[PDB]
Amino acid sequence: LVPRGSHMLFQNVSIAGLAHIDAPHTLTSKEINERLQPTYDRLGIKTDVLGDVAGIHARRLWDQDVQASDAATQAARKALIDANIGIEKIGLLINTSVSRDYLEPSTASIVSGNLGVSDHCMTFDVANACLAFINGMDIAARMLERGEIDYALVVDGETANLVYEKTLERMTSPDVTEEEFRNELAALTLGCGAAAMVMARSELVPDAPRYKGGVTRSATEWNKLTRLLLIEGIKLAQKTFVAAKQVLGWAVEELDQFVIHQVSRPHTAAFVKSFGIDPAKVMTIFGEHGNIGPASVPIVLSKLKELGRLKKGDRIALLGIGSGLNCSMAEVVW
Amino acid sequence: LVPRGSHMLFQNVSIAGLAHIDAPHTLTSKEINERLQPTYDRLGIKTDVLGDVAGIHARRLWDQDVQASDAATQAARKALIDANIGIEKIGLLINTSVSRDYLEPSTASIVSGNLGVSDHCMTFDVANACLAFINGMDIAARMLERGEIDYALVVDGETANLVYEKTLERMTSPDVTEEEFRNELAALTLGCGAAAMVMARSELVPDAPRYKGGVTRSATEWNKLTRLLLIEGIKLAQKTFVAAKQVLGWAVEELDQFVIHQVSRPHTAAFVKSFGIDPAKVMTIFGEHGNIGPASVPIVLSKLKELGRLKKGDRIALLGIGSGLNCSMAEVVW
Ligand SMILES: C/C=C/C/C=C/CCC(=O)[C@@H](O)CC(N)=O
Ligand SMILES: C/C=C/C/C=C/CCC(=O)[C@@H](O)CC(N)=O
Ligand SMILES: [Mn+2]
Ligand SMILES: [Mn+2]
Ligand SMILES: [Mn+2]
Ligand SMILES: [Mn+2]
Ligand SMILES: [Xe]
Ligand SMILES: [Xe]
Ligand SMILES: [Xe]
Ligand SMILES: [Xe]
Repeated sequence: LVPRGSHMLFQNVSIAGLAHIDAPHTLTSKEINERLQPTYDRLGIKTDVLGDVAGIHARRLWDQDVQASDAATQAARKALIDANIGIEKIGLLINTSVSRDYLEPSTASIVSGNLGVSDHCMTFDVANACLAFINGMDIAARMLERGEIDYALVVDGETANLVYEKTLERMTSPDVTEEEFRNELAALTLGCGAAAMVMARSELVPDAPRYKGGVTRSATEWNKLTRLLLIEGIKLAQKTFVAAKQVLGWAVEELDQFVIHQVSRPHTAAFVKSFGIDPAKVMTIFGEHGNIGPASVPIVLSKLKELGRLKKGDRIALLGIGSGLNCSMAEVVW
Repeated sequence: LVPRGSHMLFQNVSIAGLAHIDAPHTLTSKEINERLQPTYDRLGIKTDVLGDVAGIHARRLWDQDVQASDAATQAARKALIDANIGIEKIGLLINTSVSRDYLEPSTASIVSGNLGVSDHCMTFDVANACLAFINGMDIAARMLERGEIDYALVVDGETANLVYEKTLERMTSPDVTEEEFRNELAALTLGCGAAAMVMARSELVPDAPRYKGGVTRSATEWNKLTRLLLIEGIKLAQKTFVAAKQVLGWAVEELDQFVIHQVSRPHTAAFVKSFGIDPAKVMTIFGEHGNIGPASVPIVLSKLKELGRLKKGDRIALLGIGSGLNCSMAEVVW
């Protein structure tokens, strides 16, 4: 009768498989600047905003015209192998990427068709900026927990190639301001990549990592969004951390890893300081891969696994602040 | 221990409120043709494809530059009034429209900000072509059923104005084929409008309509998709109807209303004939409103309510065939 935080946690949802794809083509910030230099000089800016402001030394791009669905498909094939199961076991496939093939059909239906899902497989896309992979995990988790399905795929492929092309062109244009130039530099922190996760009812995969679920808080009053964005973002994260304490029983020091979506080096710096987090428990790929949007979290989790910096029983925080503003925080126990 | 179809149905999820918005501006197919006539003649086509092929006499457009989020917001305000509850009760807001304000943030976060949702309110978009409102209902239903929330908004605003403008321009172009002209005529069956639904835990709204849930089947092998589309669509719907029999206990004759997404008059005709459905139990707005995409189903349900052609105990089938291909069928008991 009496509600407790732990009541809303999932008891029988696990991570059966997990994979990521690193996009092959390394584009250094060194090169981008060589191309921007006549516009840096021309604008009188001695600031390497990319290398030691945003703190990005390189990002990965695709080598060819890879569609979001292609990248998600490749990651999904890898995750199925990791889980050691055939596509026929999948009852749900959710796509969570920002990158999108078409207006319709859903990117999820395209990935599903590529993989050869059965006619029982439910598919749809979830869109929520940088937090959507966590949303997709949670949505799949509720179907698993309820027993509507036994296995689910959550996939996310991101391509920034066209953005980089369109963006590099507008910033080397003659009639471009220092405002625009700055307003567009942000696109140049984005990276390509993909990730997929197979989730399953725990009894089908004894001893697999457990997904407990998590909490979300929002500040949609700020959906219009600068230092203001960092300040409101941190304030939202503070209140989300209170919710996490109330549901997950989180204390910053009892967590073993923080898998955090990253916007820039100084953003992550401000967050880590605000919460008193030990920076050693925060793996970062932003410096060499840039911001891979909603794929960032599972890619980092996947890299931790393969490295392999994870041990059974480890408490792993998954979190991010997304446009909205929204903030989500969820726990995996390895 | 032993699974039964009825087990996966929701027992404590109801529809607390429901509203629709009719877009104000009537554009008759008469007018569109007056503008297309020099291209009909020029192409030697005596075929009024719109009026007595697709069977659309008129569709509604917006009078001004209405964004999806604006239309969804207006419908949501109306649904809250219908449910007699303040926005502060809402723990989840899902947007399901095809029309989309920006790449980010989600359209849902924009609507939420407009309405003034509390910081506890979770938001995200679901994208799945014409079936997404049903997906959003189901996603909200699982959170309600589980007790994670007490009230949810599912909203959907559609705007076709720009499509109609871009489309009318390409079909009155000199160098346009009869193929292209036909390949684009389809955009001219789309209409504008909006709908929103407040869902709630049944005990909070005794005697409100009950949402039971439903089933989905897919044929993602056909995600590339003509008479072929109709044939595969009907075949998919046949198998989805078997699933509905197995879960919902559906027999065509025991249903009181069929709320069906509509692509065109001959499409709906073929469907109704294939299933032996009494056409009198199928309200249609396509002739005067066109195809409002994923908003079509809740708009028709909302019009049935206000008319009011619904009585307590009525078994109401919600269904559609969407790009993917996917097909979903769910039941509401009024
Ligand atoms: C630590 C403070 C964070 C400020 C918030 C920035 C928004 C981040 C982005 O714009 C993208 O990286 C992802 C997103 N918005 O969902
Ligand atoms: C009855 C047979 C239906 C054929 C399927 C057509 C696809 C319909 C559409 O293209 C849109 O109206 C909605 C959608 N695809 O989700
Ligand atoms: Mn290369
Ligand atoms: Mn373990
Ligand atoms: Mn008008
Ligand atoms: Mn009743
Ligand atoms: Xe895993
Ligand atoms: Xe945290
Ligand atoms: Xe209702
Ligand atoms: Xe049906």
